[PDB]
Amino acid sequence: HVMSKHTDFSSEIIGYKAIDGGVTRDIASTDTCFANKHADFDTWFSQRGGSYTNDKACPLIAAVITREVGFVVPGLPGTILRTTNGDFLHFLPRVFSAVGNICYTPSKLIEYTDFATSACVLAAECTIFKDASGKPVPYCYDTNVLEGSVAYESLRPDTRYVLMDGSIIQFPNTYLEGSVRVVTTFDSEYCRHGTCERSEAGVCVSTSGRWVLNNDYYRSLPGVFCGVDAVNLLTNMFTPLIQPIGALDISASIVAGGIVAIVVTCLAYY
Amino acid sequence: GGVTRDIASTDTCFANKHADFDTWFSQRGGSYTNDKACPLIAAVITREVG
Amino acid sequence: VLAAECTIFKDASGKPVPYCYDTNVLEGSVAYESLRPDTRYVLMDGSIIQ
Amino acid sequence: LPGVFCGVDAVNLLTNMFTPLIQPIGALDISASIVAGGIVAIVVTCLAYY
Amino acid sequence: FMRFRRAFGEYSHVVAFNTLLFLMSFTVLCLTPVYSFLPGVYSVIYLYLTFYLTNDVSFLAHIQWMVMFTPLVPFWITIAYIICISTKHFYWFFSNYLKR
Amino acid sequence: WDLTAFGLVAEWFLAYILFTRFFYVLGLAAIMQLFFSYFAVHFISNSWLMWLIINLVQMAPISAMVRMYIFFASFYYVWKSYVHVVDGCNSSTCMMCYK
Amino acid sequence: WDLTAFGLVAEWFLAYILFTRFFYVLGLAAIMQLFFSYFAVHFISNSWLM
Repeated sequence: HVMSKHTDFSSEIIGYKAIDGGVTRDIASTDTCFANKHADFDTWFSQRGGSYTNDKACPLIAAVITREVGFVVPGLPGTILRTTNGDFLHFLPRVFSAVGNICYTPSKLIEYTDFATSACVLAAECTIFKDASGKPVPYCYDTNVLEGSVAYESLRPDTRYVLMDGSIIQFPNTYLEGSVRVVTTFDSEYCRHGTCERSEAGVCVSTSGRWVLNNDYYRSLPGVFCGVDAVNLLTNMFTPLIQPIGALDISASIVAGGIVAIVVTCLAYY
Repeated sequence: GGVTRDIASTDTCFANKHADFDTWFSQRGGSYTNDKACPLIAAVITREVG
Repeated sequence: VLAAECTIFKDASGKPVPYCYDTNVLEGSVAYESLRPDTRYVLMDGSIIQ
Repeated sequence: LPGVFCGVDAVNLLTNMFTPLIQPIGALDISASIVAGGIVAIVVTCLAYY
Repeated sequence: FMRFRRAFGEYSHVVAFNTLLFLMSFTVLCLTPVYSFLPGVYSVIYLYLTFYLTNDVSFLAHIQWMVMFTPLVPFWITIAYIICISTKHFYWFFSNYLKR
Repeated sequence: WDLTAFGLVAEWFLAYILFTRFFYVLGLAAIMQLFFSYFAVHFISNSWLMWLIINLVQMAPISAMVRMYIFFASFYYVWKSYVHVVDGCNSSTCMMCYK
Repeated sequence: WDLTAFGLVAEWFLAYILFTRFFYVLGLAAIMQLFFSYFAVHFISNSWLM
């Protein structure tokens, strides 16, 4: 099969977004290959001076549309529509004019610029999990999308959840969400979409909505504070004000101090 | 050993019967392996059952 | 970042296309202002400016 | 180089402006009298008055 | 101690405190690599304690502290130390050559 | 990775290279501190002086004390070398013989 | 390039002509310089000889 170009619903489209690794991301001007189904995207990319080669092993192109088009498939971002000729299409519906890359936290919706450094947990409206009996069970943010689905807000932290494809999700408990976040962790590893990480128990505070876990890697990152105890956080955040920047504190310079003492001791006797 | 006792996160094996115990024990940061030789589990219910 | 008032670039098809700060000084040219940032451009000798 | 400031974001750049202030003394130009002037006034006020 | 006082004349008092402070600073520097809290709080305590000494040993103590602890202390601690040392002369200079 | 143990071993080796008469007391203190960690509670009862002595012995930071002995021995060896090179000695008990 | 690389090799070769007992110190230092360039930047804090 060879992909074809279609121009249906062109007047309802404001822009285009790329889907890479199952997660929507912004389009760079230097990207070289895409999977495309629209002829207008050629003009959209030529106006910015870009060129590309079409291949199936490259991120797909999806268009932001102001009209409800297609239906919802669990585990896939946006909506999927099949043309009269059998070709599939992808679109990004919206409710308000503020449109961007949108991902789903277990309780709230937050827009992001990059998946790697955001609070994203899931990127699909509906997700399906394997129950205790080994059978698939549907879940959705809104239960009206599919009958029998369970709301995302009913989920709880520190509980192991397995999707029907074998993936594992584990997110820690939080007490504040938004521009500033505070998190609590146990002595166990936590995993999210595509990445799992090991962390120790404690509490962390972040000045940004970036993903934070209690380990040395996130500890070294700027704007992140962590502590082994509730009160130890203040000591940790106040330590750098008197502690030097690094390991420049070489103790070999005490020879000069010892020389002054030896010199004065000899001089007094003489 | 025929005696009921409190539960702590240090223990590592139990004989689980109730399904919700798997979710309750995870919230305390503990992990366990199911073996019938380890002490059993009981649930507190207000309703008169059994 | 620009060496001269008028320059010449290569389009996506490889044809040479003249550019300058002002279009009025050279008929058929395209102003520098249309050049979007964070975009790769190439000249006659393969020089790259972004 | 002097006069150049950098950071990950707007907030991080604002914090990195004070990085030389927690640096050893022998790591700055002779024109470091600016930081001395900015330190001594704050210190003397905050102590002597308050 | 009597034998020590037999020699060194009048300067035994200056020598004793100079040796004791050097030994204390050497111990603090030896405990530095594990306990990172020491360089700041110990310097602050030393600055506080140096007031209860005679000027003859105070000058030596200041010289030793500036020679030894300078390369491993934040800049603001040093500037505060300098301001606190030099206020007693800044007052005199301002009174005698600037004040009204 | 962690290499604190390797650094401690290297510091101990360098201390052993700089052998002096005062290395034996440091070794005795270190071995006593290691020994008191295992038994400890078996023979500590009453006699608050004994408890104070045990607490003082256990809390000694030998690992942070070896580096001070290093500096103390370095100056002594430098002084001995300076005396030997320029001035000499008459005592035959010195180990300067075999050179 | 020739002039930018042959000079260092010539200097290294000439260094062996003026042989001395301290040549091994420089030989070990050369290995140390390259070793902690593709490795190291690790091994955390503590100790001072290393």
